Formats: sequence, structure tokens, C-alpha cells
Amino acid sequence: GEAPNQALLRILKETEFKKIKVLGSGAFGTVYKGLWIPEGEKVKIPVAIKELREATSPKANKEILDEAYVMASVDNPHVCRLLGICLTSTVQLITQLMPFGCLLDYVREHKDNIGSQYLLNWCVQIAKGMNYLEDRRLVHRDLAARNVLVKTPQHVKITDFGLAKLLGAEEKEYHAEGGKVPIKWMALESILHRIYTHQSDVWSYGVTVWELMTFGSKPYDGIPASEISSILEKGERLPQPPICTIDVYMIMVKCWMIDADSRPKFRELIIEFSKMARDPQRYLVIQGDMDDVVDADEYL
Ligand SMILES: CN[C@@H]1C[C@H]2O[C@@](C)([C@@H]1OC)n1c3ccccc3c3c4c(c5c6c(n2c5c31)CCCC6)C(=O)N=C4
Repeated sequence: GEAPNQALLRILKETEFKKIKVLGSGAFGTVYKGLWIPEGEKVKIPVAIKELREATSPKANKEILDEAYVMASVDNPHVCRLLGICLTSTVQLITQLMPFGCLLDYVREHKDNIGSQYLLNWCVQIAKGMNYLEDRRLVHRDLAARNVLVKTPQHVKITDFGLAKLLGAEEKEYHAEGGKVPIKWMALESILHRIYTHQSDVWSYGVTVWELMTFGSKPYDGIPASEISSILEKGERLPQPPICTIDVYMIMVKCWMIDADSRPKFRELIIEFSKMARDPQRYLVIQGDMDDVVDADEYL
């Protein structure tokens, strides 16, 4: 909140990259899979190119730019690497290709093959992304299994900074305005007061971990979002997933304490899951247990 942010924003020529397929699309614009072939560097970087939507509202561009702002000011193995923007009519965000898609889909699609080892490693890896975000005094405000992408089954990275807010000169909490937020992932203090802290991010972590352990269930599957604040005030939380020893579950529960300072610090989460990741089967009981291409992580 006083350190100058000297991250470099890279402006890309539209002709430095070719689109190949079309990955997702819809409510935002279109995401393409493609390659970024800088200058005459002899490298090709698999990328994901997200473009505005077309029909350019001064509303849309102001946001993809905020995101670009945020994404350019982070550099961590567990946070998504933003390559640059391309300033065409329609602004494109260019980021690292996460070939295995997002983690939420990946656990669903692969239930019968996910071992305790992967699950705990993911948990540790996310804990690391977030603890780094906490260092950068950054509040994600939208942590969920949908917003973690899979670069390889053993390497996940946090994504989606369309809510992330950077904490100004020593603020503690962010006092957000109105507007849509995913209710089933939010700390209670967030629902009732729109306060967001690093600790409200812990809460969402707790739910993310619960999405992982139930191989992609939907939290409060039945309950509609309107009831939630009450239900949680009742002192009720999510069920202990089947595969989960009490050790693991106890940690989820801690992330869900009302007294935000009572919940654990990402640095502690790292320690705890990493102790557990040394003996995965003690904590999760799972039945069965082209030529010039370079990954963005090696292009510096
Ligand atoms: C719903 N499910 C979709 C699968 C997909 O389209 C979507 C639109 C969806 O999820 C949000 N989507 C995005 C939507 C908004 C921002 C970024 C993405 C996105 C990215 C990537 C995606 C990939 C695949 N989608 C990728 C991406 C499909 C599998 C290969 C990689 C990627 O590598 N970096 C970013």
C-alpha cells in the first residue's frame, strides 16, 4: 500500500499470435486456444486469448482492464500468468494455456482416478497461491474450484481476477458496493456487511476444499441463496465429505468460523495440508488409491 507497483504491462501485436480452436464462449466474449509467437524469438507459447465480447460497452473494457491490471501485478507459480493485452477494437487478454481446463470440471470428469495425493497437493498449491496473494495484499473475493485451472494434473494455478481488490494504504477490509457475488462461497461477514478480508478468502478456501473432497458437489445443493445467511447463523455448515478423515474435515470447519480471526492463515493451511500430503492415505480414505514450443512458465 506504499510500495510502487512496477509490474510491466505488455502490449501485443495481433499478428504475434494465431488462434487455433475456440475453447469456451458466451457471457463475456470468446476464449480461443492459440499460440503466441513473439518477434523473431523462435518460441511459440500456448496461450488462451479472451476477447471483449464484440459490442464494446465502456463498462466491459474497464473490467478486463482491471483484471489485466491485477493479473500483471502477480508473479507466482500458483497464480495464473498474464502474458499481455492486445489493443484491438475488441481488447484481448492473453494468458497461459491451462490445457486440462478448470479443476471443478476435472474432479467431476475424473472421480475414479483422483488419489488422496492429488487432492492434498492441490490443497497445498491453492493455499500457496493465496498466501502469495495475501503477501501482495490482495483479496481475491472469488475463490472456488471453478476458478482454479489445471496446467497439469500435478500443477494447479488460481485464476479469475474479476473481483480481486487490492487493499489501498493499510486497509484491513474491503467495503464493496452492490452487485452479484457467488453467495455459497462467502464468509458470513461478507453476506451481512459486504466486508472482504484475506480471512473471508480463507472461508472460500474451506468451501473450495470441500468442493474438491466431494469430487465436485455443489455446496448447499438444495438450499437457494436467499436462505444461506440464516442457515449459517444457525451455526450450520457443510457435511463431512465421505473420503474425509476428521483431521481434514476439522480444517474445513475452522475456515468456517464466524470469528474471522479464529479461522486459519493460508500460511498455516500450507503447513497443515503439506504435513498430511506426506502420508495421504492416513487422511483421505479413497477406495482404490510442434518443435519450438515453450510453456509460458519458461518464458521470462
Ligand atoms: C465452462 N467451461 C469452459 C471450458 C473453457 O472455456 C471456458 C469458457 C469455460 O471455463 C470458464 N474458459 C474460460 C472462460 C473465462 C476465462 C477464461 C477461460 C478459459 C481458459 C482456459 C480454458 C480451457 C477450456 N476452457 C477454458 C476457459 C477448455 C479446455 C482447455 C482449456 C485456459 O486454458 N485458460 C483460460
